[PDB]
Amino acid sequence: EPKKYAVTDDYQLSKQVLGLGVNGKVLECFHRRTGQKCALKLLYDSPKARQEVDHHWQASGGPHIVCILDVYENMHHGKRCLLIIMECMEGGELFSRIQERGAFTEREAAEIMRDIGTAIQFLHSHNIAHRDVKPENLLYTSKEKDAVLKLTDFGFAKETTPEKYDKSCDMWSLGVIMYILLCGFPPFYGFPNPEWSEVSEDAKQLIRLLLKTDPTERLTITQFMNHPWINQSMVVPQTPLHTARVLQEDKDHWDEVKEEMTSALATMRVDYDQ
Ligand SMILES: O=C1NCC2(CCNCC2)c2[nH]c(-c3ccnc(-c4ccc5c(c4)OCO5)n3)cc21
Repeated sequence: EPKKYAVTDDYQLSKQVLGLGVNGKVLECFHRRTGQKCALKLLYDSPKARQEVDHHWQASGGPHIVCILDVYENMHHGKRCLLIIMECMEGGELFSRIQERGAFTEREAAEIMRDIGTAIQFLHSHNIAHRDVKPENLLYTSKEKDAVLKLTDFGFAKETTPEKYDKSCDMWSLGVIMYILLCGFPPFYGFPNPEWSEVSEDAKQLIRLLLKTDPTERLTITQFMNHPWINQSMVVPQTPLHTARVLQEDKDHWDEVKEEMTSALATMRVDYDQ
């Protein structure tokens, strides 16, 4: 079902970029029939590019997953290309929105984790491990208060049809993202004062269960969603965290935390390590 006629018959392309994947640059575009601003990911054809589109297609109705609108197979400067047209996520990255504020609460963190959990729940019950869940891939649909948090970039995704191992990498990501959400800095562990002094014990113990060095002891997604901090997120205490202040104060090496997490996730994807 890829459209084989030229993308620019349906879309007006901008010379204006919204970032790079591992498979593809992301550009802004406008649907020619309607107003709509959308995002275009350019992949050069290849087995991987094909699996990326396949995996993202399957995931694209699910909760808190960036939706694809259309896929094109085109020639571009004489190379085959696949073009994934996605809804525009103009709210930008999760941890940038948290920065732009000056209170961020433990309850709001459990609501965000539950949303990402429901993405991972959808993917794993469909036997898809994402394997690159990290800040840059967690985007909001708009800058408004009712914006929806969604996961994107299925470039490293594997259809677990090892399986169990690949899913456990997503679960580690959830523990890393949660840790950062609760204090403003990553586990590269411990929970130091005063940033972790008021964090509830349920939160700490769920992170502990998620960052187990042994993958087989790590919580499953269904055990994550049934944990009281996630399952009873409405009633998590409304306590002010120091996350947004710390992110503002540490903004000058936010790029290093992202590089580190990218590197840890690449290392989890190797066939033989250590
Ligand atoms: O698969 C993707 N990989 C690359 C990135 C994430 C890592 N950082 C560079 C871009 C990415 N971004 C998107 C994407 C999809 C839809 N919308 C947007 C988007 C659109 C408008 C935006 C925006 C993000 O940030 C604020 O304005 N990005 C997909 C991908």
